[PDB]
Amino acid sequence: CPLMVKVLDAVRGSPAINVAVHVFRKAADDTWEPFASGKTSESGELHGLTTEEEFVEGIYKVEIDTKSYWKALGISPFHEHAEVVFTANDPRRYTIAALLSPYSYSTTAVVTN
Amino acid sequence: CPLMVKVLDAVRGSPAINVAVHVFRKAADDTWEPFASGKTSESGELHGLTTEEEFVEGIYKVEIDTKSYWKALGISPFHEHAEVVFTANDSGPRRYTIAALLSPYSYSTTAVVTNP
Amino acid sequence: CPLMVKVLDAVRGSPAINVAVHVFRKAADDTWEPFASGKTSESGELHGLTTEEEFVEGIYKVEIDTKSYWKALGISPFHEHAEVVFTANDSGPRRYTIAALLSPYSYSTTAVVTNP
Amino acid sequence: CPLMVKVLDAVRGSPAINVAVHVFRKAADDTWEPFASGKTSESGELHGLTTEEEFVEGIYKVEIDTKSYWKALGISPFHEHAEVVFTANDPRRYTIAALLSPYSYSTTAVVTN
Ligand SMILES: O=c1cc(-c2ccc(O)c(O)c2)oc2cc(O)cc(O)c12
Ligand SMILES: O=c1cc(-c2ccc(O)c(O)c2)oc2cc(O)cc(O)c12
Repeated sequence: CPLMVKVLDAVRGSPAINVAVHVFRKAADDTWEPFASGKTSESGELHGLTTEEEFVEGIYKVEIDTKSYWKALGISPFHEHAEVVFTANDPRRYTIAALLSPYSYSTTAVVTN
Repeated sequence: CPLMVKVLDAVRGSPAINVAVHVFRKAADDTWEPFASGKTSESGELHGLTTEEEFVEGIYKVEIDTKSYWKALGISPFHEHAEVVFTANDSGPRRYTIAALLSPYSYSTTAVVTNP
Repeated sequence: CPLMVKVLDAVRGSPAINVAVHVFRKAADDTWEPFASGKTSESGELHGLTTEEEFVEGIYKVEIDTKSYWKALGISPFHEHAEVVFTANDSGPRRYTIAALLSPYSYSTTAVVTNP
Repeated sequence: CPLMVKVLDAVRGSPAINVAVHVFRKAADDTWEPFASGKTSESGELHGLTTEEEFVEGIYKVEIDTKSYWKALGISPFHEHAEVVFTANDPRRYTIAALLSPYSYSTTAVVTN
């Protein structure tokens, strides 16, 4: 699991469950092509998005559908989504973590091994 | 002004100065159009991006060039940029302050929305 | 003023108004002494806590009464308060802005330190 | 493991390793008595601080020695430490997470089950 996503809910102090996540890779023509996607689990994690062979150096975007999550809870949100854009470079494992509030979010990368 | 951007450096505990900011607005055909741009001042603030009549309802994107900032300081950061996407003025005009707090492998963004 | 406190509400995307703030200074005998206090204004800011001559070197604690704020809004928050502890003016006088960003089960605090 | 602590480093995008953590419980005389302590592991986690029998309702403080961590890395820090104070109330498990920068930190509680 070279790439993992973890989402937390700052309002309820819990994992953010069933949040849609989309991963894109930047293409030569500079547009974003879909690469992988999923929903966070009960623990607010999304595993299995990709593999070591597949996850080559490049620029990647992770898009988290924050707005649907807040809508689900009946709380007005500010952001359309939360977007994280990064260069992967060459034995690393990437965890993209996000902490969510209706009017704020924080994202962090934990890069290890 | 109805849109202001404020950037802070969590490493040095200072305003993040001379940070490029680009604003886009989603067009009818679903493309992003250039709306405004500028750089943060000595205070880490960017004022004067737009006006009340220009800043109509829509979906707006604020892209903060975090990578260039960190690189200029000798640091190779994780993120390409910090992007904030939002619907504006849906319920009538408001004043928006977009704040970003920057670290090399993390950032937080917050909106303060007030009623003119 | 050399010490200012700014509080924001991450839920409502607004300044956190009428938030009690208490400041203490570590005494010679290692006890915390009352230094100053106040409440955040409509802008979420608290000014006028102290003066340049009063605000000498030392270790300072700023306790923000987050619990009362959330409770007044109907929310039972995780934290009792948000506490910020820091050495001040160790290298000569500085201006300190202590910022807090509040959510019911989370908070962030940041210091902006500038040279008068 | 009713109580767990997780610390991350926002500068290096990594777990915050070997960070000292102290847990206190508020006593009737209103002072803090030491309850438990440890250092974060390689994964930036501290487990085994307490047990279900032991971890009764009360007000607890978790103190993270952020300043020593930054000193270890040669980076000037603002805070003396990061303090998290909370009421535990009654089948919960508590994870206290902290994200560290030299001039800023964020803490979040993930409370589950
Ligand atoms: O100093 C300011 C600091 C912040 C701020 C504080 C914490 C954050 O985690 C964040 O993402 C932004 O937000 C502000 C928002 C303001 O309207 C004015 C300010 O001076 C600040
Ligand atoms: O990677 C983790 C990252 C975070 C986290 C992420 C962002 C924050 O602003 C914060 O304050 C904590 O919280 C976690 C919380 C967990 O329970 C497990 C984890 O692995 C993480």
